[PDB]
Amino acid sequence: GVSVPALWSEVNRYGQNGDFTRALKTVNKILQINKDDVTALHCKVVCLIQNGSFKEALNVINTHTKVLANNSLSFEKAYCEYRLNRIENALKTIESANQQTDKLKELYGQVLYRLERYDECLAVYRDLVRNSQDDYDEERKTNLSAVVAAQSNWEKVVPTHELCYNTACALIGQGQLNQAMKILQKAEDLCRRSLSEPQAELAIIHGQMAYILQLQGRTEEALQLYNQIIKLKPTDVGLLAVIANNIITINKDQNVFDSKKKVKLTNAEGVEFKLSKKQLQAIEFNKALLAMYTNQAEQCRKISASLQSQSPEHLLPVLIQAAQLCREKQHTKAIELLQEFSDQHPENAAEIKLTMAQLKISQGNISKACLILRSIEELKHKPGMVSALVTMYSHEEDIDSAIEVFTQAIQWYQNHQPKSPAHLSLIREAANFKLKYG
Amino acid sequence: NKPLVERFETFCLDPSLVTKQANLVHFPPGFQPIPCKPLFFDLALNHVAFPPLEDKLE
Repeated sequence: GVSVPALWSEVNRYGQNGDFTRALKTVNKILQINKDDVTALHCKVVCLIQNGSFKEALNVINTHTKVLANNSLSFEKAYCEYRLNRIENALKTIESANQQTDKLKELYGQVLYRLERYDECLAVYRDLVRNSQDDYDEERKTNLSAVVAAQSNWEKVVPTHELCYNTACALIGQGQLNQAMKILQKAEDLCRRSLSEPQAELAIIHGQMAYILQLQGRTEEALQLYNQIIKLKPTDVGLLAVIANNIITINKDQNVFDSKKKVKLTNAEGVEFKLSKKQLQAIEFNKALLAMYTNQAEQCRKISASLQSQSPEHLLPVLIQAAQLCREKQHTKAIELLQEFSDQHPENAAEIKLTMAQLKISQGNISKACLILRSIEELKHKPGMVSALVTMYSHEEDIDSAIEVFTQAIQWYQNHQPKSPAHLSLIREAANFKLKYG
Repeated sequence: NKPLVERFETFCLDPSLVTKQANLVHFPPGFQPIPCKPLFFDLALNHVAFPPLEDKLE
């Protein structure tokens, strides 16, 4: 037999040293010496968490909750279920805790980020980075910056190498591309400096290069950059899925071999947890297009329908099926499918009517297309739209209606934005059109 | 080349708008490229530590 205070001293020594496997083994020894000690159970669950076996730690907490009671180990089980992708349970675990602790606040911010509740997540992260001081403040700043960047990128509100990359992400969300490439080159420089003072952390920076290059139109450079990104074999899986998807978007119809080899990578292990809702939704969006383009229609319809199950979220996927019907010599069914969707949702209706009109310019029924285009309120005055409307009107000499559109657009602009460049363009061209035919 | 959806703030009587190749909208719709996700760190793992053992120490 050995003294229990000696075991506690040696456990503390092992914990301060950083060794956790042997510390766990001796915590097992002390707990088999004395089984009704709360501190031993807390130490062993901490050891299991740090060893990476979250399942065993959750098992220990659940099967010893009866003996635990008292203050409860809420934070440890919340973190264990978090790292096991049980975020919904982590919510109730944090909310139901007896008292609020800084560890609980940090975990609360992280789970709030993982569920895209960016308003509350940003607020709680602001409180964390304001009222709490430690030696991880730079990571707190990059976490808050990542929160803001994701919020701007997806929910679309105006706002070291990690900070620069996150600001590049925020600027990409804001649509600015050249300045994003500049700050990304700066982050590339800082990555090079830190790595010289290993290559995997490089690739992610390059990930935001080619996506910009593809956004700016420089497809040829972006494809080579993606090829070298994959040839580096990065350890990340979510970034591999993103890179594969962007290679799909660049490839479009051509180079089906790249497309299939990248779809082999888009659905990999752990992909669904690293990526967000919007990113996975867009990957599903791209899968259906690829399937229609080169794969059999039997799988094109399935993927688009599966996304349509998730469709009420965002990023209207009905058009994939509409285009597939148009590819199957069926246009009236497509028109009905567009029309019902337009009727169901009124806030999304405007932009989708634009797609209906184009179909009714395929071979005839132009006047109905002009009627649909006129039916898009808040967008009738827009100069491109008025020009297209007037030329379609002039196809079958529907003049007086064209002047009516001209004057109503003039009235709209003059009441809204008098003396506008576009409004003055409209008035001069309306005067010219009245001059032509009288 | 671009669809009219990207040329709304531009008045120009394009003849093809009255022909078969109207090109009002991307049909089939264009692919959706996604920006790479921002960088996020697990700062809760640094809080996983032993409780104060001094009350039950040697």
